[PDB]
Amino acid sequence: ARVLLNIHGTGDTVVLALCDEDLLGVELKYKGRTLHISEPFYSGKSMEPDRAAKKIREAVQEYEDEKTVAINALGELACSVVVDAGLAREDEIGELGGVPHVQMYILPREPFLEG
Amino acid sequence: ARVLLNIHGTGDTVVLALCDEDLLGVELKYKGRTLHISEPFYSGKSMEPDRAAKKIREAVQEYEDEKTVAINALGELACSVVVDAGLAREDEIGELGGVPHVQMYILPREPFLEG
Repeated sequence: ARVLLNIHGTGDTVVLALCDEDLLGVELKYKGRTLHISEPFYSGKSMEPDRAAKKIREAVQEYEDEKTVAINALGELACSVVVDAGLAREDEIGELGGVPHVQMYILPREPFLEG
Repeated sequence: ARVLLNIHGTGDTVVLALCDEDLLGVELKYKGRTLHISEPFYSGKSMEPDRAAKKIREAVQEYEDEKTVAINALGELACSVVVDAGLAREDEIGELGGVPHVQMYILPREPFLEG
């Protein structure tokens, strides 16, 4: 019952990527989409759901004002974490390869000088 | 005359970040904000603009059917790299703290079959 969490800051942008641990390595095909669940893209720290949702909430609060935040989530467990973090609703979860998927941005606002 | 190129792929996302080398470790103030051009976020392979443009071109073609490519460039030389790669028009370049800045999201091509 493990999800892999990968957080990497590159320039302006922080990517928070989650993959159900058991999906790693697998090849998915569904509706004309071929997807290899590769180590370089999908690896991360294996944690429990509750623990990933905590860390994901924490990363967003820390970053959302300075950096673009991209959330990518692949897998049923990974997408429930994004839901439990309050980042999406169960009905805005999509699919990819016949597996739940979410791909979201938190884009930054112009800054408020009197703010 | 050198630009830092930092490329990292995670989840559905490849970030290509470019920064003028002489900007690394500086602080930029704009409308009450403080941008720290910090080593963890900005710290790439140091290269000559023409070589950076070539690598940027190649990574964009590499991921065109597979990932979203997010580009962030900070500095005069870095933005000129984005222009010289054919990725942005000179007039599209923004600025951030009196320093040129561009952010771009290049989503993958819609899927197609070949006979």
